[PDB]
Parts: sequence; structure tokens; C-alpha cells
Amino acid sequence: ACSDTPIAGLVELALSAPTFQQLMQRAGGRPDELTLIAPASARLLVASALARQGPLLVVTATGREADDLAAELRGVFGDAVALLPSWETLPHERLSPGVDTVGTRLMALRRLAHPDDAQLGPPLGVVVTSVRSLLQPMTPQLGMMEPLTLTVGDESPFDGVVARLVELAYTRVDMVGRRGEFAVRGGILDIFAPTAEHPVRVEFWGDEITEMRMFSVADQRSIPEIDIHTLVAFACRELLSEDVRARAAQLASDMLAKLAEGIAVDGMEAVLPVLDGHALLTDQLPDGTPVLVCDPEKVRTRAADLIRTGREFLEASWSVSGFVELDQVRAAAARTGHPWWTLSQLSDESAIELDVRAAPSARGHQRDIDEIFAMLRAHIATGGYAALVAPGTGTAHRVVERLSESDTPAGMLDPGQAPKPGVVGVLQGPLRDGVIIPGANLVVITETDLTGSRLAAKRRNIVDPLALTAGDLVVHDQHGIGRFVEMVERTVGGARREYLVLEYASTDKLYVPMDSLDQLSRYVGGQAPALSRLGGSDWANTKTKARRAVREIAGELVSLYAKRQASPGHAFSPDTPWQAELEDAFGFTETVDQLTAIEEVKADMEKPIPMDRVICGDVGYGKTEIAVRAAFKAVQDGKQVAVLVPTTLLADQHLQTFGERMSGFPVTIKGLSRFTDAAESRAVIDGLADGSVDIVIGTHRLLQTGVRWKDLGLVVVDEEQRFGVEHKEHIKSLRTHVDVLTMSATPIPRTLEMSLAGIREMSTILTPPEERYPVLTYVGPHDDKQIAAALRRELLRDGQAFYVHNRVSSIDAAAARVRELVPEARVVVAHGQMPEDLLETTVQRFWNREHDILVCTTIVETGLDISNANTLIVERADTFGLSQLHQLRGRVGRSRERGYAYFLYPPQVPLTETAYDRLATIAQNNELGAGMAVALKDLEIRGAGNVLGIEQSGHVAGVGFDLYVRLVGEALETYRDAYRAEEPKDVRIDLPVDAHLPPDYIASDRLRLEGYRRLAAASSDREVAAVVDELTDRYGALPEPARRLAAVARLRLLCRGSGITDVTAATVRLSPLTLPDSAQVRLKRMYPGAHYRATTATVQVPIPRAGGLGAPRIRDVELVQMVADLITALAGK
Repeated sequence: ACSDTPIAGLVELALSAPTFQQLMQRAGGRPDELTLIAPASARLLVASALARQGPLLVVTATGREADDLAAELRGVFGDAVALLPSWETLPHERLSPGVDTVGTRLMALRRLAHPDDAQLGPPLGVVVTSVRSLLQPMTPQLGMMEPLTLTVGDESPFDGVVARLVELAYTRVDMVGRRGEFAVRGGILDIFAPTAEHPVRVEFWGDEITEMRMFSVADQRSIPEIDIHTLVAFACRELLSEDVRARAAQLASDMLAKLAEGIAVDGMEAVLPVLDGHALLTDQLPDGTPVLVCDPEKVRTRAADLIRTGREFLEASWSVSGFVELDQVRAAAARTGHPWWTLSQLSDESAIELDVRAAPSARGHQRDIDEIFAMLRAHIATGGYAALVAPGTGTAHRVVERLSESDTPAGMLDPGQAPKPGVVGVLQGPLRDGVIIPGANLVVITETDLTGSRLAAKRRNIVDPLALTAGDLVVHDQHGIGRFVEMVERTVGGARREYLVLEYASTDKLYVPMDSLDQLSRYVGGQAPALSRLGGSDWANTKTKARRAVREIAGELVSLYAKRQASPGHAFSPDTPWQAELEDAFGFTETVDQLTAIEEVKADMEKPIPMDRVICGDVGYGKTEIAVRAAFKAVQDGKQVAVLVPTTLLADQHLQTFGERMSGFPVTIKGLSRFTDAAESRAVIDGLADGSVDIVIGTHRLLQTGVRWKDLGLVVVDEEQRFGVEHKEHIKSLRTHVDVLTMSATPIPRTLEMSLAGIREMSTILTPPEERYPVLTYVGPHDDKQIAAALRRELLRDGQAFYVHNRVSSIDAAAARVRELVPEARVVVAHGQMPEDLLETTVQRFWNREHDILVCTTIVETGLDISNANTLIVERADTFGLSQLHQLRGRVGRSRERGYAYFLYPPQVPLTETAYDRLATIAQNNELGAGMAVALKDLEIRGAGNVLGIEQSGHVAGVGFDLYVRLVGEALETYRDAYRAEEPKDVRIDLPVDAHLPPDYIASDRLRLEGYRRLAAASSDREVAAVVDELTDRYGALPEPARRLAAVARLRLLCRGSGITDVTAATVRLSPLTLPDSAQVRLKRMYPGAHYRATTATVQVPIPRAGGLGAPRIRDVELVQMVADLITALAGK
């Protein structure tokens, strides 16, 4: 059928087998009891047998066991089956669960009560969830809870719409950062529904909606690709009318107290039982629908585990139950008209055994696959039906190439059709493990049955709100270092003019206007105060003695461009036909903003010129995956590659990632780490020479002397910063003759990416925020239960955890202190003072699941990417700068597994409220906003710095980082334009005009400075008239006070384009721009009253009065276009 149900063709065939027919026949009368004993590898069509007959809810053991099944049902039943997301936090945990998890659940519950009302989607047929939602004492008023539907033609009032948003647990913010937020512009509304991949911008005209259009949180700009006209945004919590406020104060203290008030606080979810009506899920299911149960011996145990965690968390909350029993919840199934069906793979003669059996499973060794391809190569001979299922179309086509290579007929199938009678009609599908049904002579083998073991990047165009906290420190170009105090307004003459005040050392104040924000930036160099430059004539010396200092970095960085352009090299052939068969192992839809990272890195390879490209990203994987795509093209042209890493752990992480991905393609991928014994070295090195090792991945061992590649074609270096000094040069002597591919994690500002775009082509990738699942942050006193009670949670799903402790004198002692809390777990110490041999050993055990908890220091937590350690705990978070935390919890929640983060402070020693501003900031609007974003802007130190040369600590403290990397930029631009075979000064304008960003247009302060900056830095009207295209997209049509602000901006450009410094005034006078008698008299008829001086020009001009005798003045608008005309007339335009 429709391509969205690809696997339905294969399943409808298997279901035709009689073993399901009777199973469908027996489960056709809705028997109040049932018992089936079939292999667990076939949970999908067991439901797909009961599903279309009886619309049912299925229960999986874990959440992952629900998702893997929920896709196996969506692939056949399209969107008729919806996943019911299990929760994340325990009912009495102080962490509100994920907003997406809440809404995605609310969406499901309203589909139940209104399946025929397809206001959002088709009627639900099947539901999937773990037990943890089945035991949820849900307040039943959800399917009867109305969301806030909107439509373009609506008449909904402004202040009423927000009044329901704020009632639906929506957090007002400056700018929309995450799901569950919203902001109000002037008559324009920005909200973020939790069930959408993108937020929206519903535009109002009084009480009539003018427009609805999504927008990308990255740059907060809209997108025109998809136009929508209606929205549905369920609440973010499972509870807050005026009814419960009384039920809060009448009964942690501030929580219910603020709950009684209009102050919603985190952790409200722990007050659901107090605020009856324990309507279980069977009391929310539609009338007369059964419940399928998988692995009872698991869910039973799983039920107990969820139960004990409850009391384990309640008694943890008593530091200043949970789910109902399974049998009682079961007692309502046959009490509310709901059968109870059992599934199990354990042998049984009492129940109904199904004739379906398991399927083979090869792990890596192709020899076993020959014993599987032959099984395919024989069952089809007896007219048998068979088709290999795979997740990726590119891989599915490889199977056709791989089966025919093994002397076996094959062929890709149309999505939604059964396998052909005789051929292997390979079909893309999300099935996990193969299954064989003799009831139709049918055999299906998923690609996982060979791998045994089983998400893209994005480009950059972002914003920068000038968050300036009082007492901060900034660099002013023409003046020098400063100390920031406050943002002053001044209504002098009816017209506003906002300013910024800076404090100096001594002629002590300085109001920087809004036409000079491009000349300000933070200070990062000294990491400590320096001489606050006084307004005088010594700071300029510090500048002039710095421009000369950049020559070494000027000549060197521009030299590599000369050498690379001189030395030609192998231009790689275009994309091998095999390329678009590895790149499509995932059924996901590619993003035309992730392609541009490869086509950038590809075309650079495709030139005869070598490649000098750099990737600076935080994702860790999405850029790592880019390597395998490039390294695949290279060896396809017959040119072995080399991959460099600074940690032997990284050599193994990548090698497994490479091997798993490059499994099924003939490319040798041997590796060279420290723990690869020398008996394996001599096989690698020699294998490198004879052209057998197609791909080598190794530590600094690959740099030492006695190595040689047979015409190495591609070098990939990962996180150059960790590499040693003398190793950092042996790669500098390597970028000249081979297409190196540098990749780092230091975040680079958007200056370098364009400041040096001809020299070193750098690129910055970042996982788009609307696609990252945030980490549930907690901030509380240092309790020895809440830690341990949290530890066992992550430990339940066989995950690990980071327990950081900086002060190296206690970490050894504070290590065992953990074990007394959790002795059942495994803990290890790790820090920088550990020698080389011990550290990469202790860490390598960690990645191989020989341990459960890592007592690391702030360093080792960073630079360690673990696909399972989704739990962070931080003792004494009061001693940590705001930035490090953002790096710290970045390591948790990278994969699909949602991650937590526990920040702790001493028990009864009250922390400074300044530090309270720290730990509150990390709790509220974390990923971006006012506070934390100001930190990662200061992250330009390593970003702008360590990406090029290093921090010359003596030549920065006094100029600051931002001014350093900005200085070599034009210094390189001087060297760029130099070989071909001083810019004008600043202009000051003071006109009686209303040119300001009014607060009623831009409510916030920082969001107002960016527009002031983003417009005062534009270099051409094309750029000036461009920010307007952004402002109306974000805040609405420019009011007349702003149109003048745009007007004077162009007037500056025309003035600068004509050599003008001061245009001052009823006597409009301009700069010393001199005039010849040719035009010096041309002004007569043009403007009579004026006059001019040949030496000190200062062209004086009178103001025009319209009308007759009443003597007004020409309107503000009519003025600027006049001044923008006489300038054009003088020079001639």
C-alpha cells in the first residue's frame, strides 16, 4: 500500500499461515483468557494477528522493548499504532519527566477518546507501552482534557490564549529554547508544542490570527518550506486549575506553598496522589479491548523493581508505595471488560504452542552467513518464499549485490508487497531479528542477524544576544578594556536613545552609543582582571605592538595555503556507486543541511588540490560518522587511509563504529592501539605496506619512525588539541601532500569560518536543538540516599554513571564512601595525575562494562564519550564555574537513552546566593538563554584560539582573545588581496530623528541589543535591508521609530561611501568633504541658503519647513531621504 507502511506486504503474507489463522480465529471471540507460547523473536506479528481483529494494547518488558516493537507495528500499520511513551522519573522523584514524553502521551490518550475525530491522525488500532505506564495511577481527566487548538482564521483573543498556555504548564521566556516554552512579541506569538519537530510562530492581528509558520530555534528565523494553518499543543504536565491551590497550602514546603500560589515549581509531579480516582490504564482504554503481555517472568520481576524503587525514592524524599501492585491492576482487567493474554518463549504444553520458530543469527563471521545464504539458496529452490529485510535502502540494494555475489537470486521489492515466488525480494524494513514460518514456506532474515549488534549533523547559522551582566569586562577598540555597569536610557528631546555605560580607571564614564556595538566584545584572555584602560594614549601602543605580533601566525597560516596550492595530488573520482549504499543504512530521511557537510568535504577531496578542512562540533558521533563516509570514498579509488586518535579508547570506539558500519564491504579495517601486542603490530605495519590494510585506526603509534603506507591518500585526525607537542608538528608536516581531514570539539565562532575561508576551510557542525533530548537536571542538598537511590536506577538498565570529584586528595577516600551506599555496584577512580598506563587502562575497562561508576575529575568526565553512561553526579557543584557544567552533563543523554544529572551542594552550609544564581541557571532555560549562553561565548578562548596556533598568554592579556583572532583575520585579508598576479574612518550622526528600538516592539534587553548590533555591523544596504527581513520575521513589522533607525544606517553607508565623519545640526552641517567650484556652485539652485568653506568644508544647510506660515518642520522621514539626496547630488548620483 502507501509507502509509509512498507513491511505490511511481508507481514500480511506470514499472517496467512494457519498457525495465526487459528490464533486469529481463537482470538476472534475475545476470549477472557488466553495463553500462547511462541518464540519471542516474533512479538510483532503475534500482535499483528490479534491487532486488526481486536484493537488492543500490548505490554513490553522495558521501554526499549516497547520502541523496537512499536516500530515493528508502525511499519505495517502505518500510524494506526502509536507508541505510549513510558515515563522516566519515579512518581516521587524531584524531577518532572520529559515534556515530550508528557505530550506524546497526552496525544495518545486523546486519540483514544476521539479516534473518529481525525483532527490529528487516523484512529488508533494498537498501543504499546512498558509496565511502568501500566502501573501509573493516572488521573483520568486526560482524554476529556481539551488542548489549545488553533487555526489561521481563528478569532481567539490575545490575552486569553496565553492564559491557557500558562495554564497548560508553559514557561514564558525571552526566546524559545526548548519544548514547553513560549515567548510573546508585539502582537506575535512564539510557542513550542511538545509533539512537534519544530516550534511555530502564530501571528496575531488584534484578535484575528494572521499567519502560522514554523521556525528554526537555531537562528529563530522562520522556514518557508512547510506552511501550516493549525496547531495542537497539549500541556506539559499530568495535572493545575484553581481547585488544587487550596489542596496545596492546606497541607518541599515552598513546593506546595508555591503550588497554592501561581508559582509552578519543578517536581510538582510528586503531589499527584495527594491532589481519589486511581483510574488505571484499563480504565482509560477504550471499551472492550484486551491486553497482550510479553515475557511474564520479566514484567513480574520488572514490576517489583519499579515497586521497590518507589519506596526507595519516597524514603529518599524524606530528606530535608509508588505504583500499585500488579495483581490488583490485573484484578481490574477482567473487572472492567479487558482480557489478559500471555506470550512466552519458554517451553509449555499447557498453553498453545505456535508452530513459528526462531531464525539463525550470525555474528560477524561471514562463514556462518554462507551457512545462511545456502539456506536461502535452497529453500527458494523448492518454490519457497523468502525476502531479506533491512533498515536502509542503500544496504538493501547491497544485499541484492551480495546475494547474487554468493550465487543466489535476489532483487529489491516494492514497499508493501510480499516476496516473489522464487526470488529473494529484499525489502527495506524496521524488523529487528529474522523469523521463519513453515506455515507458508516463508523465511525472513534481517540484516541484524548478520551484524548481531546495532542521527545526522547540521550546518551553522546562529544568533548572538548580547547578554551583559553588571560588573562584566569588555574591550572597546578605540579606547580599550572596560568594566560594565548598566544599560541606561535617555529621552532627550522626545526621542529615545539607549546607551551602555562602562567604568574605567582614574573622564571616568563612557556612554557607547548603539551605532558602535560592533566595536565591543567580552574579555577572555587573562581569565583575571588587568589594567582597566583609561581614556588616553597608552592603550593604542598595546594595539600597535600586537598587530606586529601576528606576523608569525600570519605568514605560517598563509604559507600552508601556498604549499597546498603548489603541490598537486590525487583528485578522487566522484561518488562510487557503492557510496550510496553505505550512506543509506538508515531508513531516516537525510537533512539537506547535513549533506552540505559532506559535499563540502567531498568536493575538497574531488579537487586535484589536497584537502585542508576542519570540523569543530560537540556531537561527537555525527562528525565521526562523516569520517567513515569520506574514508570510504578514498579507498574506493584504491588509496588506503589512516585515522589518528589521542586516546587508545578512541581508537577502539571508532574501530567498532567503523567495523559495524563497514561490515559487508571488502575493506580491511585493522587497528593499532597500545594493547595490540607487538605480534599484532608487525602484522599491521607490514599489512600497511603491501596495500592489504585498506583502513588503519591508531594512536600516536602511527606517527613513530618505522611505519610506511603504500601511497596514503587520506588522513583523519580527531581532536587535535589532546595530541602532544611534537606530535602536533608531525601532522603539520603532513597537511602538505595528503588530504588531511582535521576534526575537533573546540567550538568555533562564526568569524573564523568566514574570516579565513580561502586559507583553511573550517566548518562548524552542531546537533540542532529541537532534535536533542535534554537532561533532567537536579539541584539539591548532598544526601547519601538520593545519590544511591538515583544510582540504582541507572544501574537497573545496565548503565553506568559519572560521579565527579575534583579535589584529588579525597577522591580515593570519597570513592569507597560510594560503595558503602551502593556495594552491589562497581566503582573506579580516575584522574589526570594517574600515569599514562593506568588511565587509558582504567577507562578502557569502563567502556567494556567491567565497572559501573566512575569517580573521575572534571577533566576525565570531558573528552570521554560513553554510549551508556547517562547519569552524572557532581559533589560540591558550588566550586565549579558555570561553563564546566554545560560540558559535564553534555556527556549524558547522547544516545536515545534519556539521561539525568544530579548537582549537589553541602548539607547545611548555606551557599552564597551568587552561587545560587549558578545552580538555578542550570535548572531553568539551560541549553540557551540569558545566563549560560554568555559562558559558551567566552568559550571562544579555546575555540578561536586553539583552532589556530595557541594562546600566547603574554600577548593576549591586554588585548583579549576576541580582538586577537579578529586582528589576524584582516591581517590575513591583507595578505590575501596582496598578491594580485586603509579602510575609512567612523561617522558620527546626531539628527533630530526618532531612531530607536522601542520596548513595546522588543520586550527583552539582550534581544534588543542584537538588532542594535546586527544592524550597526552591516557593511552594505543589502546587509542592512537584510536584518529587517529578520526583525519582521521575529518581532513583526518595523514601527516608524525603527524605520528611521534603518534609514540612518543607509545614510552612514552613503556617507562612508563618500568620506564623511560628522553630520551635525536647523543648520544641517556635514563633514570636511571638500568641494570644487564645479559642484560648489551647483549647490545654489539645489539648496540656496547653504554655504561652503574651501578649507574647513562643514557644508551648512537649512531645514525645510512645509506648509505655509505655521512653520512646522519636514517630517522625520522626509528629512533623512533629503540628506541621503544632497550627498548623491554633490558627487553625482
